Amino acid sequence: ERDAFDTLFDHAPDKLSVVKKSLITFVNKHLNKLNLEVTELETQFADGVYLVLLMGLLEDYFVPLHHFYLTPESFDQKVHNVSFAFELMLDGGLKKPKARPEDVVNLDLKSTLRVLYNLFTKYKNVE
Amino acid sequence: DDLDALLADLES
Repeated sequence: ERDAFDTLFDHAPDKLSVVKKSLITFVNKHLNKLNLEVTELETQFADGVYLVLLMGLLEDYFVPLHHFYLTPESFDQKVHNVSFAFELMLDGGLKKPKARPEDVVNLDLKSTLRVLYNLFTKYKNVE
Repeated sequence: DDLDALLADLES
C-alpha cells in the first residue's frame, strides 16, 4: 500500500533531509541515555542492535543483552535483531511496521524511516 | 497534502 514516504522518495527528495534530522533527534533523545549516538540513519540501524535497545528505552528498561546479538556475526543474526525489535513493537501495542526486517539490514532507508516514524507517532511525548 | 502533514508532524 502506497503512503507519504513513497511521495517523499519519488517526488520530493528535497524534504528528505528534514525528515532525517528530526528522526535523528528523536532517536538520539533516547539513545543518548545509554551514551549512544546516531548520525546516519541508514547504516547505524542495520545491526538491529540500536533498534532493539531503543525499544527498551521507549518502554523505560534495559533489554537483556542475551536476548539478542550485540555483535551480529552474519546477515541472519542481523535479521533476527530487527525482527526481535519488531516483536517488541507489537508488545508495546503499536501497529506492525509495513517493512520487511531484511530491508532494514539491507540498508533500505525508506523502510528504516517508516519504522522509525511509527515509533515517533506513539512515543512523541516520552521524555 | 499527506506528505505535508508528515513533515509538520516531525517539525513539532
